[PDB]
Order: sequence, then structure tokens, then C-alpha cells
Amino acid sequence: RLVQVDCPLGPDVLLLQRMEGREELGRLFAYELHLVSENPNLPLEQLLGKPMSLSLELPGGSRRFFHGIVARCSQVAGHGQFAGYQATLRPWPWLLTRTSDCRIFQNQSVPEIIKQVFRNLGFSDFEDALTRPYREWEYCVQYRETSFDFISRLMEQEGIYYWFRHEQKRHILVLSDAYGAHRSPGGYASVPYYPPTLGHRERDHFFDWQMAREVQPGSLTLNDYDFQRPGARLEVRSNIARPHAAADYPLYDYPGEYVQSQDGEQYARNRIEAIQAQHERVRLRGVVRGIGAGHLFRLSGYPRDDQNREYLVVGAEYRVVQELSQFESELDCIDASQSFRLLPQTPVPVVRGPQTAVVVGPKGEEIWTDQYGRVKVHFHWDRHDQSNENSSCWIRVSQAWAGKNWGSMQIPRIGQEVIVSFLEGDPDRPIITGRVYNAEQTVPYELPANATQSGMKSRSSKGGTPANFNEIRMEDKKGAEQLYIHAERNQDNLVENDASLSVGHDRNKSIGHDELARIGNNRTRAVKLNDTLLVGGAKSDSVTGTYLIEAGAQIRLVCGKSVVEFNADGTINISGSAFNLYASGNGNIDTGGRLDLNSGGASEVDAKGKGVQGTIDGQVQAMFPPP
Amino acid sequence: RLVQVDCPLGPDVLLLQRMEGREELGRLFAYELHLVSENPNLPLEQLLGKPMSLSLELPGGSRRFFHGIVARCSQVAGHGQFAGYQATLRPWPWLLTRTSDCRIFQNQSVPEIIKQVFRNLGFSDFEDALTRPYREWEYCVQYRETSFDFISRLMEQEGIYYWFRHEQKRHILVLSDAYGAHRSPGGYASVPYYPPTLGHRERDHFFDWQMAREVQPGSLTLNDYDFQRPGARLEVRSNIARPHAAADYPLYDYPGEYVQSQDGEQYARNRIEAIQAQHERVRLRGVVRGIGAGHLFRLSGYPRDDQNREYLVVGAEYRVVQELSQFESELDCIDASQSFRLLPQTPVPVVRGPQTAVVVGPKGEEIWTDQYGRVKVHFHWDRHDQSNENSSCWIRVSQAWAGKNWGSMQIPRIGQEVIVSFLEGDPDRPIITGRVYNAEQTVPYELPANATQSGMKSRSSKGGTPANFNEIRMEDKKGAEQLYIHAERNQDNLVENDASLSVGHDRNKSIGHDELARIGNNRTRAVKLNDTLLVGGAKSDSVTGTYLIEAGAQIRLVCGKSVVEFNADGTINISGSAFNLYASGNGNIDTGGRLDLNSGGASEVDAKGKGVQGTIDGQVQAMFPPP
Amino acid sequence: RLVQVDCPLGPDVLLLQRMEGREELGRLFAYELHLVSENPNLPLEQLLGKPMSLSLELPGGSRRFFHGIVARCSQVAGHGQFAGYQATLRPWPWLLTRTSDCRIFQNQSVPEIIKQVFRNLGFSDFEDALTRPYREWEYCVQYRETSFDFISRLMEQEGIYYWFRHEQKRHILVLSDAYGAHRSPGGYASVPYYPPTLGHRERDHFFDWQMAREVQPGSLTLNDYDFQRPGARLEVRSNIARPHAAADYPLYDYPGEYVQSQDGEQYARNRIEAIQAQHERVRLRGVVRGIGAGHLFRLSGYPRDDQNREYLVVGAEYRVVQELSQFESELDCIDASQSFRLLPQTPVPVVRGPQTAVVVGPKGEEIWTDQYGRVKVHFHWDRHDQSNENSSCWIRVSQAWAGKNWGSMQIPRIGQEVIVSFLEGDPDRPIITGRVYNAEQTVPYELPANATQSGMKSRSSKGGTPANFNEIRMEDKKGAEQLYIHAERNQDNLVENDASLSVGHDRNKSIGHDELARIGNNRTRAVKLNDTLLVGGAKSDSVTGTYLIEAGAQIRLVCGKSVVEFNADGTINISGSAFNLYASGNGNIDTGGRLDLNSGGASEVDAKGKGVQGTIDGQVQAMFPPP
Repeated sequence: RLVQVDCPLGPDVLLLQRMEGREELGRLFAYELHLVSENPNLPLEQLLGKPMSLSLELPGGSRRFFHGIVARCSQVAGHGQFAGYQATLRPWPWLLTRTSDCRIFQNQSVPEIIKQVFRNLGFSDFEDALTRPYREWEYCVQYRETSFDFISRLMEQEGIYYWFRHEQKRHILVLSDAYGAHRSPGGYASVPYYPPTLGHRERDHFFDWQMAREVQPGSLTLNDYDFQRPGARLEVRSNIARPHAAADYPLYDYPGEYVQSQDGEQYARNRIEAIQAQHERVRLRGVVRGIGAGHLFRLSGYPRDDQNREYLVVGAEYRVVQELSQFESELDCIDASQSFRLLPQTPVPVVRGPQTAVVVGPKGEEIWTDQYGRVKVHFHWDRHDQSNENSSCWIRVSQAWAGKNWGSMQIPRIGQEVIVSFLEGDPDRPIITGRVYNAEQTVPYELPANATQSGMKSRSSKGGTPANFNEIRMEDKKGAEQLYIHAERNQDNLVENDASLSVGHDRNKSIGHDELARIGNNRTRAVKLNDTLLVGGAKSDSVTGTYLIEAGAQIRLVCGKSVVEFNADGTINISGSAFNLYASGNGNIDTGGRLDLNSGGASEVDAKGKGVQGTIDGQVQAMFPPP
Repeated sequence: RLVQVDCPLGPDVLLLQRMEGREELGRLFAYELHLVSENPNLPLEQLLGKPMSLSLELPGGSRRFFHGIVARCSQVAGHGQFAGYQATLRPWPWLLTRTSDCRIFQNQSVPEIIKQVFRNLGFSDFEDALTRPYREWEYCVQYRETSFDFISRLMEQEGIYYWFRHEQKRHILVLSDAYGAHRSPGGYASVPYYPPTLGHRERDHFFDWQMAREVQPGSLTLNDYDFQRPGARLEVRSNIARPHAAADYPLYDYPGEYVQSQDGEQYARNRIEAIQAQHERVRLRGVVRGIGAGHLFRLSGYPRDDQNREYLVVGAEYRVVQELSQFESELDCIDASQSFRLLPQTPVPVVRGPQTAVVVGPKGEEIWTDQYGRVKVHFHWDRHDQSNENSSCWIRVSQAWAGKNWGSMQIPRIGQEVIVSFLEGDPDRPIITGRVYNAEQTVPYELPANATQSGMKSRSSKGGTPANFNEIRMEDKKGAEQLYIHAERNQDNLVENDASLSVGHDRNKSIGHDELARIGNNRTRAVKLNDTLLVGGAKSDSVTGTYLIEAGAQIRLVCGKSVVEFNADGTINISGSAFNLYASGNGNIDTGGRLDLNSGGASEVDAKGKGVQGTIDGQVQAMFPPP
Repeated sequence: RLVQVDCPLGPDVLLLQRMEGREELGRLFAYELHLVSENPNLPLEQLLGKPMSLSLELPGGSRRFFHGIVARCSQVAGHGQFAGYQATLRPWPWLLTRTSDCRIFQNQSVPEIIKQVFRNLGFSDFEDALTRPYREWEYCVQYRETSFDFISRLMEQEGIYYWFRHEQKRHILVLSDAYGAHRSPGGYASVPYYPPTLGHRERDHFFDWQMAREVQPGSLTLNDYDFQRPGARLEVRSNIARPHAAADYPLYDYPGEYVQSQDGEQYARNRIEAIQAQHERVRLRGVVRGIGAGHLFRLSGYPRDDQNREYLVVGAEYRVVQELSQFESELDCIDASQSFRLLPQTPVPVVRGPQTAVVVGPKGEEIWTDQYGRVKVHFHWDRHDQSNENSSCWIRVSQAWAGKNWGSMQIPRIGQEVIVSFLEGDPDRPIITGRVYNAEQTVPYELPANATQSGMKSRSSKGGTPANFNEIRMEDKKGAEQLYIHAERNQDNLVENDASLSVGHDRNKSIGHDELARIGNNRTRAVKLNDTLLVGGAKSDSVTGTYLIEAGAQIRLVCGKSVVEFNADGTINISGSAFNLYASGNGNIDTGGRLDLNSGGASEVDAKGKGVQGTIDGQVQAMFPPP
């Protein structure tokens, strides 16, 4: 009689005036449901967005459900017999387009990731019929895209495709990597071909047919780069030849998003097979019902016996017409022994430009890095991360100068706001290209007042304060320029060879404790004018050889009352309270003139107020006054 | 009669054989007309690009105007009686698609900006029927886009739309953000629906009606970030419940282009209104001459009574056929209870990489910055600005090391060629990323010659001449390495605790004026071999405690003829022209052997030319030779 | 009669049942050959990818040759004698879409680059009929695009076109930018027009015509910038006008991708002239067999005199059907006097973000640069070069300060991995924005193990090893802070004003050889406690002025047995083994008490173990102990 609308609100509540079903491997199904009803104003929103099915009398009397979700709907002007209720029926996955995200995945397999999305969604009606094992993707960020988009890209990359199973009350997103996950139609595993020239045969059969071949590229070369093995060559290449002429045009790519040549070949292969599947296509149109995408069936009756064979349907469509059933269907397929693949046509969220993030790591860490200077960050957009070393993977950082164990070293600290960019805008390839001072990260030299100051102030780690720093500052202030040097605790200046110091004006040197100055060879120095030395304690000179005290004018010695004068003319005056001159052997005293004693000739020698400890110390304390 | 025409080259001269028009709220209109004329060579260019209208014979003989500008035209097939001509009318706003530019706006509301654009255009034919106040865009820029594109984006951002309105001799852009901006045509306050089963009615009526339903998202989350207030959780969310199922899917975006979540909500509301408006669509077809886009009317006669409502036409189709006549129309409308916010369908130019900018400010300034180190810059593409502080807003800049009141920093100067990009390529979110040398701004150490020279050279400010600078110059030249420091002023070497200096060879030191040396505690010095000290003035030793002078081989003192020789063998020789040995108390002169006076045993010890002040001077000036 | 087939699988085996020819200047043709053949199972793959030829009978029996290659071949349900097949004939350039890569072209004219591609693919079937000279570009680059796309784009941007010639067995790509490479249409130098209203005039004439007009812009201003001539005003502008209302709408782009304003003007014209042309075009239809794209002929018979002009066919349509027959043609043209201009409609691969590369240069270099500090790099994506100084053009690099011969200067060396970005994503505008470390280019400080020593390392050049370098480090280690300097050779610290040193604790200086110092004024040295000085050799002080020695407590002189004690009470003890006191004039000795000689009251002063020599030497050796 007719195809009964086995749906919500009853079956007979809706009658199938006409249906246009559409199925495709690796894509969302779509069905036009021209359902009609005795209810002249059946509130459309009551089934809009809800699951429903349709029961098609298949071969053997079996039934094909056309289950999906009412994606869209519309009432249609009609007649007292019935009102039209057009509806677009589509599988759960279109719902994934209704939520966008900016979520980081880390070392997770594609199945893991996708299923996790499903777990997040609460999606259960799906099935894992993969045929190829998967590697965990060390980093994979969902970014400015819907879950649908994200997963779709993961799918095409991996050569994954889907088929959906129609069940009266549900519709299963079946994951498949190959024909082994597919099945023949119930009561229709094989079908005759009865060309249109025969009019019609009651057995479901095919009658329309088309075969076409196309020119394709000779090969695909991919390439990539891994800084951890920088000199390694990751270039790969898939070479395929076809029956057509000139099959010799190579394609090249970089980066291919892989670190092993085996992945390069796998993904090149997935892409190539998707392409190769297009080399020759088979089209069929019949009055068949059982067949659909993801089904395996054998054609028979076609003049070409190389067409009379089993096929895996890639594209399928259905036609139902019922006066208030007529039935047609058309296929687009590949041989049943093939593994369907799709090209990565899903758009890639391109990182349009720079985005900052907070440097993070372990909560008790401050310089969270590794041997490459890579760090973890917290992106401002990542509303789902842990703001720690698990918020992202390690990210390389630019330097002022960077070579083989030489160059600058400014390895980020936690809490810094840094600028992240992506290699060719690819969210999975971050790199730090800058650092920005902000309300927290404030400039060493208060701006704009100290805009003329430049250099660097550090901060001790771990746990150093803003006072605990080493620094260098060059004051540019015209007329008051200045080089400030600050060692927070130590200065080791190594001058491997010769050293030189020049001061245009005055030298102010001071040290809190002791100072040792040893000269490997000789030392010579001079003071242009007066050379004064104050000693708060004692003074001791030790020359192994000869020590010459040379001076023009008068050399003077004063120690309390001990006073000695050494005039340039040799008039040497010596005195104090007493004296004792002694020779263990002989002694001689002579004069050029007369020598007398106990005569009053010699007299006391004036100390000039010198040699007084109190005075000396006063000078010393003036030199070293208290702070 | 038929349809009346009113245009350049003659009103009656052209007869509208047929017309296919289209108007939409917030969008450009288009009228395709086929008119015929007794002029067998009607000059296309004399109406192409020109304003003109149609006087549609409304009820009562009133006329509905369809004024527009001939965007396109064509002499087409026709007859000797009336030659055929075709033309496409478009709005004055459409004309903006013919012009493009690169211009920055700063602190202007969208209404303000657009009206200024209108002033630039001379576009006086518009109305301001907006009820909401709009935020001044502190920075917003037109870049490589048409003026139309630019303002279209501004509108969509703020949700602004409009109603094209016509007058016999002009075309009006009725700017709108409110239902009250729209209105019914005279006699079209309530336009009836007279079923198609009636064929045609004498009263402008509708005969078609269609309603369609669509699944909408359920939540919209927007966010943004402010470095000036880094904890600035600018997250904001709009939510909506819909009649259908699956009315709960969340969306997320960041940055939302706002600094206040409330502004974000405006924007969120603009978007969610634009979105939810797609939930249900109402279509009508009739023979109605008056109601079109931006018009109000109550549907009167549709069998489904809850459709006999007042509607606002979102857009409309206009149809003419003429007997050489019937005017017909189709409406796209929303129920009076609904509002409208322009849908975000216009694309935006993206800054896919770095640009060159000039640091600017006051014309007499060298550093134009604020407390965040931000500066204003001038863009090469912004040919409208005067290369000054008004060229752009305060822009953030990457630095060597951001730190909280510490770090490595260098303040930018006016006239510098800098590397600038945008946050995520968004032209309204500028950020300075670096600096680069050029033909004028040459490297500190001229290349390629000075590739071995590295570090940095500053300049004094204001007035940093080539001489006025401080620098760090490191020489990596193999065999001629160096660590050179230049402090054009004072230099402060602070070492909080311990310091050390290692010199592989010789060390030279020279001070232009005096030297202060204050050893907090004890000083120990030594020279492995010889130590020479010269004094150009006087020397003054002042030791608080005991001052011991030891010489392993000989202590010698010479001041001219004053010569004292202390031989290690115990022989003490003292010579000069005279002596005065005196004890305040007693004294003893004893020998183990014989002591003879005027014996001839004592003589004058050779001074060796020492103590000759002139000789000494020779040595001093040897240390301090001219200049 | 008809169009005869000349092809693979046997010329007359295939019968042109229906052919849809499509031609256009500056665009690849397509001839859809619907053929029927006595071969009931004609191979598809043996036409596919192969050249095929047609011989369309013209007046006089002349055969208009067609030639192209099959991009697609399909088996169409047909009969025995006439089995249907469908072939897509494309021009050779179509095949260039089958290959894609990347590559840099330096100092290459576009004509040459084109020919390079031809040689690469063996595409000898072309004719160089270009008339304008083209710029030798220092840098063009193919990237992620087919060779076809690359060249097509490359041509569009320079105003280059490519035309075609159907030889019988070959199809020639007549490259040309001037109408001298056009021809009269095989003897149809003038083609009469017969109004369709006259009926189908029995001969090869036109039966249709359509002129159409459009509103155009009025001005295009482009601008660009060159840092090597940074004051450049490369801004260009070319203007147009049209018959319609004021064609005065300005356009503006920056950068316009040119370094020469003359070139910029041409580029403006490359866009503009086509835009100008967009104003008016003509469609023609007839059954004219010898006309087609690139043909120049006069239409003769269109009622409007203005249309009986010479026209250049821009594009064309052909339909050939055969009975075993009918022919029709239609075309898009411009007046022969109108200059054909190709718009830049091919997309340019956008550099979505940063790239990685390595600094390269001549093998004898370690640093390869120029007067701008630019470098050559080899790119990690550049899988098509040998990695040398010609692997790129000169590329700029960011710095910490870019001033006029001042600022920062870090120098990249050959072998360093670098970050390369492109201005606004423009593949022809590379710049280095950061240096990075990798497995080979390791970090100078161990990480995280030695992240506390912020700073830098270097290598002497040329030929400096890890032991030959200069380095700076800052220990930020909390509680172990330290500044450290390594001058591999000498060090020079210049302070032009006052220098100061403050060491909070202890300081240790060690000079490898000789130290020399001088004070340009007086000097005030002091210690707060003890001051000891050891001289391993001899010591000599030469004070040109008075030399006063002040000390409290006691002054001691020790040289072997020659020892003097100066007590603060003025008791002066001078003694040893012998003495010789001599006045060269008079001598006086007096006491206030009794002066006795050989009294026994004088004795040898205790040396205190000092003035020994060997012991003293040992002390010095303690001071300067062996390694």
C-alpha cells in the first residue's frame, strides 16, 4: 500500500506524501519529509528538534527506518484531506554545530578526543567501528570552531568516515575506517539491472548507470620539522599511477603535521586514497529500497560484467511518492572491497594574529621550564584549563640571541603575560614572541617620569622581593645621565687578560669590610698632589728587599714626642724625652765642623701637634663617620 | 491606468514594461526594471548613475515612490514603437561600494562616525530613527575596505539597521534600531488577506502565506581581557528559551571587543536578537502596492486567525507587468511584537602579519609614553593623520622582560620604525611587537664590518647626540675580545656583599681628579715584585696605632743630603750637613767596642740623587705626562 | 558537412555527436565532446589525459582545428554503432593545476619564471608573443599552490595574459599582452549581422546582440614603503572617467606591493583598466564558424550603426551536433579598440603566521650580513634548494632598540634557528622576529637547572670555541645572587665623571702582572683598622713635597739588626751592631739630664723576628702561594 510514518505522536498521525532521502559516507544524512496530517495546524515546534522515524517497506517486507532529528520544519497549504508538514531530518551531529569552543587537548587519540566530546555532549548513539589504530595527539586544540567542525577535521585527517544506523527510536553515528564495518541490505544483498528500455520489473532493480574517469596528480610529498631532532628529514611521499596518460604531477606540503615519516605516509595515504576514490565513479538509479550508503551489494544484469559486482555505497538518495508507494533510489559508489577516505576539506581555524597568555607551571614553581626553555602557559581564552603546567604543552620562546649554547637567556617566569603566536597560524604550534608589562607586571623605572631610564632590574628566585634584585640602569636624562650597577650580593669580574679603568673626575671608593689586593708582578702608582693615608688601627709595611723613602723638602717623623726632621740639606733633627744609641761593636760620630755635647747645642724638636692618637682618630672617624 | 514613471530623460518617455524589486532592512535595495520608450536610442549614460523614481499608481491615485540610482543599464531588444531598456536601481549607500580607504577613527560613536561618513559623502538623505545611545569607539579603523564595508561592520557590531524610504525625487536611508522607526503606508494600516481561491480582489490583498520554523542555539557567552585590570573578567552571557527542542546549546567567544561586560551584553543582545529572529519566518504574497520593507500593517483575512497580526516587513519583492498592468508583491516580515538587530554577516579585513609604524607624539617630544609604557604611533596607510599624538591610541609594547616593578625594559622614542601587529589580526586591537633598524636608523656598530661588536648603545635625553651616550660594547672578535663600558657621567658600582677582580695580565687605572678610599675594616695589599709610589705634592701618613716599617735587606731614607741607611748587618749610617740630637731627659750612647768622636769613621752616605725634588718631579710627570 | 575527429583510438572511430566548445582570452578552454562510437566499450582511460583534435569544416572546406587534452572521460549509455562517450578537452596549462609546491625566484622576470615552469613540466606548446618588458623580481615565491596558480597569479599582478592557438595536433599557449597576437577569424575579418527577425539567414552570420552598461569607480591610489629609502613616498594614483554620472569614487591600498612608483602606476592600471572596461560589453550570437576568442573582425548589419564595429572576442560558445547536423556560436566581446585587461582574481596564499628557518651564508662565513644587518636564511619549508647564501634574499631582523646608529645589537650567526614572519601575511615580505634554541642550538645556561643565571654567552669569531667567549650572568638565586663578567681578553671601563664603588663586605683583587694607577689630584685613602702591605721585591716612594709620617703609639724600623724604636714619650732607641753619625757641618748632642757615653744605658733594640729576609720572603710566598 504505502510507506507508513512510524513516528512520534502516532504513525497514522502523519502520512508520507513524499520523501527525499539523502545519505553519504563521512557526512550528515538529510531527509525531506513531506508528511501530511488530518491536523490542519499541527504545531510545528512540537517535533522540531526532536527524534523521529519512518518505516519503509523494504525487500522481504523488512522495514527501513529513516530515523533522525527534525532539523527543520514547515506547514504547507493543502486541502481538507490533509495539511503538509515538511521536515528536514538530520542525525545528531548537526547539533554539534551549535556549540563553539576554545579547548586544549593534550596527548589524546582521535577516538579519545571525539568520544570525549560526545561524553561532554551526552551523545551516546554512536559506534566505534575503526579499523586502523590511532596515535595520541600530543597537542590538539579546539579553537574558534564548533565541536562538529573540530571532530570533522579530526575525521578527515585520520581517514575516518561515518555511517548512521537507522533504528525506530534512534540513529547511530557509526564510525568506520573501511568496508569491513559495513553490511549488505536485508533481503537485497544483490540486485538485477533492468535498463529503462525494459520499462519496469517488479524486482527492485537498477536501470540508470554512469561511469566516468578523471585525470589525477602523480604524487604527494609532505614534509615537516622537529626542533628536537632538527637535522632529521621528515619528508614523505606517496606515488600512485593511473591508466590515464600523464599521471606524473607531484604535490608538495610543509608542515604535514607529523613527527614521524610513518605518520606522514599514513596521512598522505588517507588524502591520496580520498583522491584515488575519485578516479573512477559508478552511478546507478533504480527502484531499489534496501540499498543505502554504507551498504554492500552485488549488481547483476548490467551488460558490463565488471559492473556486475559488489559495491560500497558512498552516496545514496531515496524517493517516495504516495497519493493520499512509488519508490526510487540512486547511488554513487565504490567497490565493496575499498576503504573510504575523505579529504581534509573541513576549514581550519587560522590564528589571525597574536594572543597573550600567562606563564604557568607547578603551583610552587616560578621558572617552569625544560632544557629547551619551553614553558607552559594559560591562555586568556581557555575557559577550561587548570592555569598550571597542565593548561598547555611546552612552548618555545624567542630570545635576543640564540645559538649552540650561546646567546641570551631570558627564560619566562610564572605570572608573566606573554605574547604567543602560531607557526602558520596553526593553534597546535605556539611560540612566545614577546612580553608585555601591564598593571601587575610594572616597569622597573616608574613611567613616564623615568622614561629616560633604561636597563634591567631582576628579582631573586625563588621568593625574592622587588627589593631583592640585581640591576643595571642607564639614566639617559640629559645633564644627569648615569650608570647604576647593582649586585644584590656578589660581583665576580673576570678580565681574562688586561684590565683598564678611567675616571674623568673624582673617585669615591668604599668597602664595608676587608679588601685584598694582590699584584702578580709589579705595581706603580702616583698621586698628582697630596697623598694622605689614615689608619684607624695599626700599620705595617713589609718589603723583602730595600725600601727607599725618598722625598724632596723635609721628611718628617712624629710619634708623640718622638720627632725627627730630615731636611734637604741634611740638617737632621732628632729628639724627644730620651735617647739610646747603641752599637754591639764600634761606633763613630763625626762632624765636618765642630762636635760638642752637654753644651746646650741640641734642643727639643717640634712635633707640630702631630703624632697624637686622638687627633689621628678624629681624622679617621671623620673619614669613616657613622651612617 | 498602468504604472507611472518619473525620471531623467523624461517621465512619460519610459514605460515600465516590468519590474522586479527587492528591499531589505539594514541592507541595500535593488530594482530591476524593463522600460520601453519611443526613443529608439535612449542614451543609457544620461540616466546611468543617476537618481530617478517610479510613481506607482497606489489607491486613490496616490503614488508610491521607488527612487534609486541606476547602478546598471542596457539597451535591449524592443520595437520601433517602444525600444526596450533595462535598468538596475540601487541606494546611495550602495554607491559607497565604489570607494575604499584606510582611515582611523578615535572616540566616536558609531552613529557619529557614520554620520561623519555621510558628511564626507554629502549623504544628507537619511533619517536618524534610533532610540538607543551608542558607545564612542575610542579607536576604530577603516582599512583596505570600502566605506560601505566599514560602516556595515560598525552597524552590525552595534546591531544598527535601517529602512530605505523613497520620495519622488530622492532616496532616504531611514536609520533605525527600533520598531517605531517604521510605519504603515497611507491606506495600508491593515492589509487584508484574500485567499487565492478568490482569484483576485479589488482590494490590495494577500493570497499567499508561509511560515517556517528553525532550531536556534540556547546560550551565548562572550568575553574579553584588560591588562590594565588583568583580573577583568569581562565574561557576559545572553540566554534564550525556544519552543523547539535542543534550545540550550552554548556558544563562546573571546575577545568580544569590549572593556565592559555591559557593552558585551549590548553586543550579545545584538547577536542573539539577530539569531532568534530566525526561529520563525513569515512570508506573504499579494497584489499589494503599498506595503514593502519597513512598512507596518495588520494582516486581515488569513484563515489561521492568529496570523492576522501587525507585521513589520523585513524585506519585500516588488512586481510589475504592464499592458502596452498588474503590480504585485511579496513580503518577508516579522510580527509586530518582534524586534530586529542586524545580522553579523559582513566580513572584516585581517592583519595577517606585521606592519610598520612610527612612534609619534608631541612634535617637540622624544618620548611619548604613559605609565604602561604605551605610546601612540602613526601608520603608513593612514594617510588622513598628521603623524602625531592623534594618529592612534595608547599602544602596548613587547619588552625584553616584563616583571612586577622589575624586569628588562627599553622605552620607545618618537620617529622610531617599529614592528606592529594586532591582537588576532584585529585592526581595532593594536600592539607593538618590536623594533627594527633601517637606512636612517643604522646599527650601533656598522655592519657587516662590526658583526663582532655586540650589546647596546644608548643616547642622552633630550639632546642625545652621537657623543652623549652610555654603552655596553662586547667584542667577540677572535683574538681581540673585549668588554667595554661607557658611562658619559657618573658610575655607581654597588656590590651588596662581596666583590672580586681577576686580571690575567696588567691593570691600569686613571682618575681625573682625586681618590677616596675607605676601607670599612682592614686592608691588605701586596705586590709580588716591586712597588713604586710617586707623589706630585706632599705625602701624609697618619697611623693611629703602631706603625712598623720593615725591610728584609735595607731601609733607606733620602731627602737631599739627608741620608739614612739601615743595613741588615746592624750598621746604621746617618748623614747630613748637621745634626741636633736631644733628650728632654737623659741619654746614652754606648758601644760594645770603642766609641770615638771626630774619628773619621763616620762620613756622608751616598744619596744616589734621591730626594732631589726635581728628579722626583721627573718621575711624577712621567706618571702624569701631558695632556 | 561537419566537424571531423582526429584522435587517439582512431580519428573516425569517434563521432562528434555533440560538442560544447568554450573559449576565452586569459582563460583555459573547455570543449566537451559528446561522441558516439562504433566501439561499444571504448576505453575511457585511453582518451583520458591525452591530446585530441577536431577539424571543423569552414567555408571553402577549411578546417578549423581544435586541440586539447581530456581531463575527464565517461562512458555514456548508448548503442552499438553509436555508443556514447564524453570527453573534457582542456588546454595544456590545465595540467599545471595537477602539481603544487613552493619555490623562490630571485631576480627573475615573470616571462622567465613562466618559461622555467614550462621547462620543468616540458610545456613547450606555447608562444611568447608578449610585448611589454617585465620587472626582474628580486624575490617571488611559490607557496602552497599549484604551478598553474602561481604563474597565473604572477601574470595577473603584472598585467600579463595568455591566449591560445588550436593547431591540428597541438594546442599553443600564445602568451601575449598586446592585440598584435590576435588574428582575423580565418577569413571572417568582417561578419555580417542579420537580425533574427529576418529569419535565419542561410549563411554564417550573427542573429543576436546585447550591449550592457555598468557604474564604475573613478580613482585608485596605492601606496607602499621602503625602509632603505624610508622617506619614500611611493604612493601612486591612476584615474578614470565614464559617460555615466560622475565616475569619481576613490580607492586606497597600502602596501600596494611595489618599490617603484612607476610599477605601482602600472599595477593600478592592471586593476583599473579592466574596471574601466567593465563599464560596457557586448554579447553576440550567430552560427559563425570561423570566429572565436582572440579574433578581430567587423560586425556588419546590426541596425544600430554603433555596433557595426570591429570586435575582439573575449570568450565564446560553440555547439556542434551531428547526424549519422547543426552548428551555432555565441560570444562575449569588446570593441577591438578596447584594451583587454586581466584582473587579479587568483587568490594569494597567505602566510598565516611565523615560519622557522636557519641562518645561512657562504661556507667561509660564520656571519652573513650587509649594511642593514640583513641576512640570508634557508627555510625549513624550503625543500627545493641547497641551503646557501642564495636560499633567500636579504631579510631584516628585530632588535631591542633601533636608533640612528645606536641601540641594541645582537648578531645572528649561520646555523641559528630563527623565527620568520611576513608583513601582513605577504610571502614576499619576510622578517626575522626572534632567535630560538633547539636540540642543536642549546641554551647557554642549563634549564631549568641553571635558569638562575640570567644573561648571555657568546663565541669568539671567527673560530671561537666554547672556551673562547665573552659572557655575562646574573644569579637571581635567592640567597646566592651574583653578577659576573667575563672578558675573554681585556676590559675597558670608561667613566667620564665620578666613579664610585661600594662593596658591602669583602673584596679581592688579583692582578696577573703589573698594575699601574694614577690620581689626577690628591688622594685620601684610609682604613678603619689595620693596613698591611707586602712587597716581594723592593719598594720605593718618591714624594716630591714634604713627606710627613705620623703615627701614634710607636714607630718601628726593622732591618736585620738595624732596629729603631720611636716611642710616643719621645724615647728614641737606635741600635744594632754599629753606627756612623755624620755632620758635613756641625753636630750637637744634648740632654736635659746626664749624657753619658759608653755608659751601658744603651742597648740593641729587639727586631721582633722581623727584617729577616728569608722569613719575610716566606710571608710573601704565603701571600702569593703556588697553584
